Amino acid sequence: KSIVVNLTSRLFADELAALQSKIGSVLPLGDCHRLQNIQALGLGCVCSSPDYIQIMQYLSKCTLAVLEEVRPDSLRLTRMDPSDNLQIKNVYAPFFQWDSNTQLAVLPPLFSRKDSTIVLESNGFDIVFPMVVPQQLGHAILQQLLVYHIYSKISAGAPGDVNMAELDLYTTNVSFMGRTYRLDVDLRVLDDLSMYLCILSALVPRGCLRLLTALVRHDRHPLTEVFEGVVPDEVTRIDLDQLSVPDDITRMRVMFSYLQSLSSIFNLGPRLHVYAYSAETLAASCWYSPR
Amino acid sequence: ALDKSIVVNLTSRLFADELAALQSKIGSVLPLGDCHRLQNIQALGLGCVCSRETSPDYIQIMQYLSKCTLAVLEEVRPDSLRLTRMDPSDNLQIKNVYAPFFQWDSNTQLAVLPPLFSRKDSTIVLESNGFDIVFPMVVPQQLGHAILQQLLVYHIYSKISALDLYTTNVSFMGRTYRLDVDNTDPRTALRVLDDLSMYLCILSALVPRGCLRLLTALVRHDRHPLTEVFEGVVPDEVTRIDLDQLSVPDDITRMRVMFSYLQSLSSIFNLGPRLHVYAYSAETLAASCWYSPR
Amino acid sequence: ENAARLGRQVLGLLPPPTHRVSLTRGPEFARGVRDLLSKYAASTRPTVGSLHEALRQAPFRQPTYGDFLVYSQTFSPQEPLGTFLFSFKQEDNGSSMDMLLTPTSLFMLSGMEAAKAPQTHKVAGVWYGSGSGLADFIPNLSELMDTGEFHTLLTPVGPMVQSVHSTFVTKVTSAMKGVGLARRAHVGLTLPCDMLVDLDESCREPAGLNVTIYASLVYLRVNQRPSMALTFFQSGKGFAEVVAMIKDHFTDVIRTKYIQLRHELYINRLVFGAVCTLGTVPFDSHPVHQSLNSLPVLVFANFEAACGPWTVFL
Amino acid sequence: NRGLYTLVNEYSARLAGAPATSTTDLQYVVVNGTDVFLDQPCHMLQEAY
Amino acid sequence: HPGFAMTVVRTDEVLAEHILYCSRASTSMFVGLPSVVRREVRSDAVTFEI
Repeated sequence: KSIVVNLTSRLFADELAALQSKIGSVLPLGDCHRLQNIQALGLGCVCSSPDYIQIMQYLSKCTLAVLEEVRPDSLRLTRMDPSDNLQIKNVYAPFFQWDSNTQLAVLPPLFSRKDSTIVLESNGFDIVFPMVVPQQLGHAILQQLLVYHIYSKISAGAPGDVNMAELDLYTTNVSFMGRTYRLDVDLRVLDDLSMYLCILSALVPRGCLRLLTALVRHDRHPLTEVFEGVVPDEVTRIDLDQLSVPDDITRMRVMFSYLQSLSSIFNLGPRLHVYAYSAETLAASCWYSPR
Repeated sequence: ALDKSIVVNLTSRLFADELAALQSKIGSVLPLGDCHRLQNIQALGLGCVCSRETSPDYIQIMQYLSKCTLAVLEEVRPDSLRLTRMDPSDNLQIKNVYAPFFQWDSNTQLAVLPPLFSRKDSTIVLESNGFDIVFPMVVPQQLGHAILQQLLVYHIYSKISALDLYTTNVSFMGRTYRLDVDNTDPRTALRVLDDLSMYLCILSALVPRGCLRLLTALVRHDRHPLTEVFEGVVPDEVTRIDLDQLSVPDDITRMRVMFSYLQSLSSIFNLGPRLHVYAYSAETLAASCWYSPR
Repeated sequence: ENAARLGRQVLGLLPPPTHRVSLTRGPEFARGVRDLLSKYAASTRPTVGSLHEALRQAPFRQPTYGDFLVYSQTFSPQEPLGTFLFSFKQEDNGSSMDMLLTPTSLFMLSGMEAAKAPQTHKVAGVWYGSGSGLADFIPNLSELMDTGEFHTLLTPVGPMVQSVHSTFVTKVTSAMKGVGLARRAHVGLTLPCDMLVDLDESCREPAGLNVTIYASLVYLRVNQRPSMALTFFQSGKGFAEVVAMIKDHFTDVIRTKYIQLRHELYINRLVFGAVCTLGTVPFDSHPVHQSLNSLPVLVFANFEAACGPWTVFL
Repeated sequence: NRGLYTLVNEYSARLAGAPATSTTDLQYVVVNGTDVFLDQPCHMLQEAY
Repeated sequence: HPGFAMTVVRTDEVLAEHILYCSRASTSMFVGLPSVVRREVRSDAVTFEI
């Protein structure tokens, strides 16, 4: 399991020690054979105006690999098999202090570039590293930066609605494993989930009264009698008569499509299970299970 | 290496007409019953759950299909059917055969579906044996979810009414296709819809107030390419929740709890198993996928 | 002499060499292909020596053991070998310790009722004299059950392989993948009959290759206090059915839960349960009933372990 | 409806259209014919006694 | 008595013991040779099939 990345021009002395640090790291790779160029590794086809879902869906359709050795004339990889024992070093920027016996995930990069990418000028192609965070932190790091991306669009048009003293108190401070992390924010990555979670935000109250009043019969499931008394009072006053029936179909053929493509991007599985970790050597043995 | 082969003994020599219909279906995935070598024909196809005398239930057929073991047909003799089977992680060759044609490429997903567009096209009969082999269809996931989208629309509105351009037709890119939902049992297709009604009046109970306001600053002010379903008329219920102020420590919980009920909707929008394609040859229509159940 | 005995043991467990047929010379191609076909024909006949040669091809993947280190009062010396193990990792301790919760030790943290569990309530009290030594090490046994965050802290690990118990520190070895080899027998996962609820029982579904074991952790109230209840399931019906079958099992709990939530609504109160995927038992390997001291315990065989993330259901 | 030398050849081979089960409580319809040893002559003669 | 009769149809089984006669040299039998190919490998067992 070895992949050689040839370099037709030799490396600089500044670009060498930048990769001597990141000697163990998970990198996406557009095909799984070995004779590939510098333009193949990393997210450079999609990150170098980046969009979120195009990168998140790319990682599940990809073959990740692990650096092992950084030599001057070339680079050397290691293809990471399904359910394969390895040894991965924590080198990722910014630092998150992994714990042993966790479930690491692989996310697209969404912070600043000097932590994400390494700028190469020996060949003119900047390689892009992904975001390797524990699973419970990587989903709490994004259910706030998607909240922060909403209020930075409300206060851009209506600036009297959002208090900046309370917006940068909760959204940029994440506490996990008893440790508070302050995250760096100047977001053009999450400008599609904000336009999918909001284009789905209005159709759900219209959709549940349309679908509770359709499923009324003698053979009703008994639990839906109880789950009726949770929806608020204003949702139970929606006039469905202000729309036509051929317009009401397209508020389901579009409505459910933002309940599948928005759901099947968070249940994506390029994850790996660390089973041994040391906090000062930063080394971690694991196994990688796709999906 | 390990053995994987399923020979199916024909108890009567099948005809020359229906031998050409099977040999046209070579390299086609079909789900069988048990994981052992000699197999009966009545446990070969999908015809145990998709009958002729009874109404086929397309959820229940598809629900049955993620239980089974799946096999790939390799040789059709007049006395036997030899089938290789599909280990849960093994590089295996597959062929694009199916009659509503859709182009595949490398790094695509596939999904095995019941014969939704045409039941009669998939079912070929063996009147020399008394059984009908019902092939499934393998379809990429952007279309494979899209039929389960349109089929769950149909069982809502046809129960409201009891019209054939919106509730039945599946819009692929540049094409529309008619579904075969004329004589169906809906008794499990309403069970999925009775499970949507629990999640959908939970997702409506914790809508974040900031995302409601980002619509009202965009449905009438600017142009976004996919907001054009909403016209300049805002819904009447969005403004009747807008009336209270914004608050960040009461919307972090309304995003975290909304985050967990979107993970739960992958139990209600499931396809079958998946076929991770890593190579494809359009001169032969012969891909080579990588199997993974669940 | 004794060093030559080991030379015969290492050279009898080596893998078979790959056939090197030279495709460049004339007669060397003819004598190399002939030894492929004088050797497949002697691996097909039903004689004993042909079956003697057939098992050296060993494509075996291996179990990956995890070495834990638990306090001896949160983990009994009387634990059956094959008990499932969880990991509770709420915070960072000052020392390198870990909290491993067996399903009879997580019965004392939960406080679920003995009408549900008649036999594992007598067992969980006779091993744990007060139940305080567990509950003193979790300061949030009410705030992690109210908000619904206890299942986010557990990571499933696997069955138990070795337990070196001492006075203050107990060494516990698990098997996180594959079939765990004892430390030599194969340790199968042991569940009580009190917790395991089958789904394959009925009054002809396909005999698939594989059957899976799930773990449900369900939030509920008893004595008007937050509690929970952990049950185990076993079926091979695919993921869409079982989540719809677990909701049928907990019909009587949800209807008695939202009598109180119809009064008042907090958004911390809506999340209900979480389904994990523990591992895969092979098909029709029936579990063998055993008793401890009288505790009905189903021990499986060839249980290889997996690890699924906790997916919510409601 | 076919000739009676192609009905004698098909008689003992094919298990006919939906016979009953063996050793049950309520006489269900048979499926998959595993070890089903049935001989029904009233299905060919079309008579009842 | 409502104004209509009815005919009632049953089915009944019989465990019968049978006699099979079959004449001399009615079938020619061809018998091959056995062969062993394994097809399930686990941690406990390696199953074969002849």
